[PDB]
Amino acid sequence: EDIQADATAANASELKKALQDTSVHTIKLTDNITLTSAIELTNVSRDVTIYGNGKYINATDGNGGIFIHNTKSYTVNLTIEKATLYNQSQYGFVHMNDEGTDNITYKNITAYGGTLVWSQTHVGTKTLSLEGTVNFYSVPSYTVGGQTYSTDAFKIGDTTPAIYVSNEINIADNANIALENSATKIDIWMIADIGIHPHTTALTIGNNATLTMENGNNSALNIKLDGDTSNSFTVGEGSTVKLSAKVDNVRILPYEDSNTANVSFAKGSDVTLHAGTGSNLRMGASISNQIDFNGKATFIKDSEFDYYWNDQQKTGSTGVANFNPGSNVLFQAGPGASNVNTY
Amino acid sequence: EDIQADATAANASELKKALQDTSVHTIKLTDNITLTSAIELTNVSRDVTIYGNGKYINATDGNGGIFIHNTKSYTVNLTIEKATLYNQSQYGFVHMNDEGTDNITYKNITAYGGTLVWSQTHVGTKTLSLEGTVNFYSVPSYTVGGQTYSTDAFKIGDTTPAIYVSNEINIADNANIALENSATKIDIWMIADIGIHPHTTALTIGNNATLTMENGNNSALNIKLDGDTSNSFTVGEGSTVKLSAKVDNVRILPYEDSNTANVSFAKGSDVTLHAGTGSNLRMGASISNQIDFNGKATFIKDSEFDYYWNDQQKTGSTGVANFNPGSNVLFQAGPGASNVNTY
Repeated sequence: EDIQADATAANASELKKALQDTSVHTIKLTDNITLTSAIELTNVSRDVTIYGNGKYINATDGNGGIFIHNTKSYTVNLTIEKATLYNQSQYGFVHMNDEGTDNITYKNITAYGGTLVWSQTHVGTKTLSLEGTVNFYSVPSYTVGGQTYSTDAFKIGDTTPAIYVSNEINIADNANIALENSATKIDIWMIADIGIHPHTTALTIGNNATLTMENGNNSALNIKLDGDTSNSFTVGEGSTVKLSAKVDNVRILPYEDSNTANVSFAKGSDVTLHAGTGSNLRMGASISNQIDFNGKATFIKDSEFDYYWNDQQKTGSTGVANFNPGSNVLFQAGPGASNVNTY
Repeated sequence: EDIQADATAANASELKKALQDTSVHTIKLTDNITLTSAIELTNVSRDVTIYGNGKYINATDGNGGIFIHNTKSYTVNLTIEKATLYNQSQYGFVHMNDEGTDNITYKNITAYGGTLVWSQTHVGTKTLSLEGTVNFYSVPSYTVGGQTYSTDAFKIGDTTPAIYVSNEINIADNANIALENSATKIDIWMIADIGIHPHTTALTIGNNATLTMENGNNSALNIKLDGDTSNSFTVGEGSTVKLSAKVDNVRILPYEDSNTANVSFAKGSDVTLHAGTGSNLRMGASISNQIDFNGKATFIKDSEFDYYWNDQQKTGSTGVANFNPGSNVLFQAGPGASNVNTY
């Protein structure tokens, strides 16, 4: 049954006012919205959900659609559901700065942009959680409302992310997540190296969920984890993951030393990784690199440098693979390649 | 330079007398010897080396050539070097019974037989050590001295070993060991389940050594370890191992529970395992099953039951593979097969 939203928004001004009002916890879009300026949140804590109501929001500003920049005592729990989100900004539709705790949730969202979600990586705790059907399109441009808009992407010495979130990316139970990349080099890039937040990265997939990032025609890397202290990539029970990339599917090589790295696939999961010239799993944490297999896994390799010897590469000295009941692992590679190698 | 042997032996009688004399520690063969009765050692400790002097010993008796059956306080350190040894007995050329500690050493030995070395597995500590060039031929018959002799092989519910030694088989540094099997089902079978000896099996290969047991046309298993408490197969630095079998290369499935199993390949080693229908490594110890990779390893699978899903099978729940610097592992298998599976 139904409930009344705290505000409605039919344009940019009403959306801004509702989002900046601390008394407003729910916002229903009553029309498609074009944001010509980023809606800023600063010196403020907010718990708020935007009910998209099948509408779109097209953010055309250089800072994004929603630009959060709080100091360390503020917390923003921002949810956007049932909407299409477009953004031109190199800092994504949701743009997160500074030491505030920012917890973004997308549910039933279709998103277009170059860089689609972006957070600073040297300051506060930044998380992105994904529910229901979420379809990310990293594109060079998009067309909406009769007009065409070029995207932009955050750059680091020739390298660009589609999703750039520091500490956590969570995919909920039963979610179905897809990212189709035709504009950026790394699908998912998480850095957590210095700052008040834990220096930790985790891409966590829940149960009966799917993640599909079939970008072997475009992306260099599907997942890059750069957590100073620890790095985890975990797939829950009965979940299905399919990743393809030109170089590595999962790259965990933190600049730094004194780090751990963990990859775990739970019972009933089905994981397929396809790499072109690099590795399905390239792990170089200094303390330990651990893979826990509980399910079905298929690693495919066609043939820090962009080429490798092996499906799994421990480029940072020393690896451990655990095989528990339910485990069923197959490595496929071309002539002269190895399946597990150390560097 | 030269030394005087304590005895010479030119026939069966002189060999028997020298072997049974506790004052004799070295014996030089001065002619080929045919043993029509097994030379027994009982109620006696002996430290003795037979210097074969390029001669042969053909043991035709049902109990073997040398039959050791001591109680627990006696110890036999028996070495045979630079000789060809033939045996008709199902209990091998050297036949070891009861609770005595028996340590056999072969150096520069060529051996023909069905079962070539055999020890009881429920009593004393039984070891076989191998130095220099040792060539084992498990054959249905042999011809020597103008006559032809049929071999016999120890049987256990349809299954026969070429080498059946309870606790240790040691291959020394720089040794080159080969076993060509055309008469028995299991190349090397070690059982240590009950009794006063430790319930442990270990096939230990030293450094810069080789083991070649290319019997994919004949043998079911290359190595079967059945130690109640622990089971190890270790290959030392810079050593080369090539094994081929119809079913499993290494099978470690002790009947029993509360056991560990360890397979380790040291740095610079080169290990190639080729299995037909079973696994390169079939490990089912109850506590733990651990593989340490430090070198180059190639596992080949063409396609307790005789067929498997996987190059490595943990049929006893739970496995761990460690990959250390120098590790370079490749699994090869046919369509529908896995590389690591659990049962």
